Amino acid sequence: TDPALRAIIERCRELALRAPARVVFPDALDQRVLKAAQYLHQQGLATPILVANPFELRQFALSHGVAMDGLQVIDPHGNLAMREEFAHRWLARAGEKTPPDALEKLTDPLMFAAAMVSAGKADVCIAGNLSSTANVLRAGLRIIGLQPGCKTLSSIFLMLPQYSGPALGFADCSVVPQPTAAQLADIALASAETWRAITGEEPRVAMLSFSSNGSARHPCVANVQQATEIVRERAPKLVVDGELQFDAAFVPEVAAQKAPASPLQGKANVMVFPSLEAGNIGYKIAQRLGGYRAVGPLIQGLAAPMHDLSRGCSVQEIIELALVAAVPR
Amino acid sequence: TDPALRAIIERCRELALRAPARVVFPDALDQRVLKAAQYLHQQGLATPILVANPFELRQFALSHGVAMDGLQVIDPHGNLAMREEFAHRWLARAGEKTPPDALEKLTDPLMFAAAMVSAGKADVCIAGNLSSTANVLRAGLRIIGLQPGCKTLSSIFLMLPQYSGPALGFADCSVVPQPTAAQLADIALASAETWRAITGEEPRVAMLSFSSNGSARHPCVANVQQATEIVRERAPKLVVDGELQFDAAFVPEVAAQKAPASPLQGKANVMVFPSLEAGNIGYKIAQRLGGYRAVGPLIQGLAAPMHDLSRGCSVQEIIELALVAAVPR
Repeated sequence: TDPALRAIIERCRELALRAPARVVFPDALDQRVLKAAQYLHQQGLATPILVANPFELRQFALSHGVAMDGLQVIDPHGNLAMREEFAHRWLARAGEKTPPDALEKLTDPLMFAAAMVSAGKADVCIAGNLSSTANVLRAGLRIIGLQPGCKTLSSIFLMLPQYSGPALGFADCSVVPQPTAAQLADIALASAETWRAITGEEPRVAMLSFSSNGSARHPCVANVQQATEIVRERAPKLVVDGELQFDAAFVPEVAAQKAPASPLQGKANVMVFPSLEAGNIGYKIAQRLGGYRAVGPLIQGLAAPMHDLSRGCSVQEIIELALVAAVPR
Repeated sequence: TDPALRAIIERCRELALRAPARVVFPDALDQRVLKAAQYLHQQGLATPILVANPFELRQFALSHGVAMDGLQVIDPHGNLAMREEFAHRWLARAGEKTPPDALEKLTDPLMFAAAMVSAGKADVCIAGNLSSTANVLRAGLRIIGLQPGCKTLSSIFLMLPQYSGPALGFADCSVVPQPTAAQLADIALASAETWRAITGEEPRVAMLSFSSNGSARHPCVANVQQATEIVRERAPKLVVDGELQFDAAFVPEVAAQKAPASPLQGKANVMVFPSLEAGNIGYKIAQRLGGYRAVGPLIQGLAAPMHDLSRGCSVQEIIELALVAAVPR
């Protein structure tokens, strides 16, 4: 029933009915990635690209029993012509901040994959199944860079109900520990953008706190109020409301009591948590007590898509992250 | 199946099979309270005591159509003999900090009710259906005082599954905005005490964060680590583990990966949130997405029970708060 869930599911269906997104995987020496890749290919859901030495990977894959059939492999220590083009695009963008030995730094698979995405030789980078989160985010920031107007890298989970309910987007549950009011607005605004791009629905953003309207008064509350004002000036046609408790944001009967003038009317589909504690704990409560599947998260704030998996991810998590990452078109 | 839920439900059943707890209601001029009171009486689940002028209350109740039959009413502007005894008990406890006109301050229904509980003329005070939370907590602190060894007033929700699942205790989701490590330990230790008293089960306490083991490093994380060390020194036979993410605390397969030496083994029944943001948002996610009923919350840290309802509470919320508040025996 929720048009946002309907739209997500059907948009992933339809990946097979249009030209495939090229999804680059730099942590390729991982049987989960090989399996995810082979599935994507077999189902015509995407064009996977594995970043590795093809001799090393072939030996790897043969020893783990995974079918390599039809999968593009690209060696980041070869492809000098390409790495020269990436070095040049990096210089042009980053300027004085461009390392020398850029050419060598680009032989790192994460960097090479980031540079492909940045240059449009791939559409999406998915990494982090082997590489540390710090490394994956560092590569993305260095090679892809921030989105213009966004000074903050954040993440958003797509919360998809198993049992029954709405799809929601839960942000920042992974990256920024204690957002400033300006960061919180960066997160809000990026989340809206991500939500629209994936779902086709118009974001209805709630800035969460322990207060609704000014029901409480504390520096915590003010940071969220400040963020809300910033969001409204930056994006004056966004549907948003701020400091709201979860129930005021999500339950129309409660919004009626606690926040009657609220333009969300208790129908927020995007929740912006005030801190990593609240977000990280909260989406996990949503998944474990609520039966929600938490897809991703999707990294946001970058000029092009590069996402970070958990080192402990499953094959299925990789697949579903690739699918939602590929939908924005 | 969960022995803690089984025990809660059956202990509320059995309230009718033993001598009733005297539950005092100082916000008596409220038809919800009159209804809750009359139900408790009719079901022999408790002995309600209404604090009000009996002429005023009789007129009130007659005009709202609520049956007053068999309900004790006590006038806080009368009962000088009693108020003198309360004044004297207050002087003995508080000493130099005892107001003059104590005798007059005790004619305030909240104060009179707090003084009855403190003196054992009642077992439990339930207030806040009309009075502000600040007023209810202020009365309790002034007349009842803190529990010895506890320097912090906090609250705990009993999270009871509708659909299926374990009962859990979620603390501080209402009172303390940003607990210090020492406050967080006060909250932990009081929560355990509350949990044992209500359920009969032995508390298994998780100190929640966005990190599990030292998976992250941030002042936020350290505050929870510090709290955990304090809890362990203060209560060396408590089952507790600290900084854990929600999933590491609650999901044995996850605890195995993220925190293998954890003595919770992913079977925490008491979660101590690191902040009001996280707790307030979190229990609301648990109720709204998870189908949990959030009973209370129960105020803790006081020398005797005085609890605070929402001004917007339902009759049923009052009843169920009275019932769980009455179980500890």
